[PDB]
Amino acid sequence: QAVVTQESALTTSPGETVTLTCRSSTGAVTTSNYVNWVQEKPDHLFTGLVYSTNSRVPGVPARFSGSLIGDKAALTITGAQAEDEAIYFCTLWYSNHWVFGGGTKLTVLGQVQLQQPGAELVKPGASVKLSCKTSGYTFPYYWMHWVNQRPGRGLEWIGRIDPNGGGTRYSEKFKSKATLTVDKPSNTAYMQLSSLTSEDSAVYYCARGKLGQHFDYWGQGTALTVS
Ligand SMILES: O=C(O)Cc1ccc(O)c([N+](=O)[O-])c1
Repeated sequence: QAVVTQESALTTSPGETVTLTCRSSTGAVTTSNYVNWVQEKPDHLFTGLVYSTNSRVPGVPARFSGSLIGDKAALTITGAQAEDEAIYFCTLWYSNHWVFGGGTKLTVLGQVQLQQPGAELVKPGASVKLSCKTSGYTFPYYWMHWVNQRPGRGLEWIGRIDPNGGGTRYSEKFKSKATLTVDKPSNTAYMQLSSLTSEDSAVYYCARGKLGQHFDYWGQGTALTVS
C-alpha cells in the first residue's frame, strides 16, 4: 500500500504564509489522486478545508488554498491566524482506496451538520451500529465515508456508501468487518461493525463525499470502546 508523507511538524508566526506538503510513495501526486486537506482541532474536531487538489470547501476562510507543487500536493495558509494552530491531514485516492498522510502539527507562534454520538462501550464478540445523523443538505445526493482512528494511530478509511442505491466500497482492512447502510427518511447513515475485538476500539468518523468532492464535512466522531 502507498505511504502518504507529510511534514511531522511546522512552525509559522501570525500573519505569515506557510506551506504544508503531501507526498506519495508511488510517484507524483496528480489531480487523479483527488487530494483533500482536513484540519483536526482538539477533541477530535475535523474540518474539511480543500477537496480535489485546489477547491476550497464553502465557508472555509479564503487564506487556505490547495495546489500541486512539482511532485506533491501542497496546502498554503496565507496570513496564518492564531486559531490555525492544528493538525492538518491530506488524503489521496489510489484507484480504489483512500490513504491518509500522517498529519502535520502546525504551531502558530505565540449549515451542513453530521451528528454522531460521543461514545459507546460494547463487549467483544458483539456487534454495534454507529449512527451519523445529517442535516443542512439533500442527503440522497451525497455519499457518506467512514474513517477511524485507533488511539495513538493514524487515520484509516473504512469505506463509503452511496445512498442512491446503497452501493458500497470498503478498504481492504474493513472489507469483512464493516457494513454500511442508510435510512433516507431520517437522513441518517449507519456503520455496523461485527465480531468486535479490543482492536476495534477507536474514534469512528462519518464524512460526506461524492464523485469529485470528498471529506468536506465531518461528524464529530464516536469513541467506541470494546472492553
Ligand atoms: O471522486 C472520484 O472520482 C474518486 C472516486 C471514485 C470512485 C469511488 O468509489 C470513490 N470512493 O471514494 O469510493 C472515489
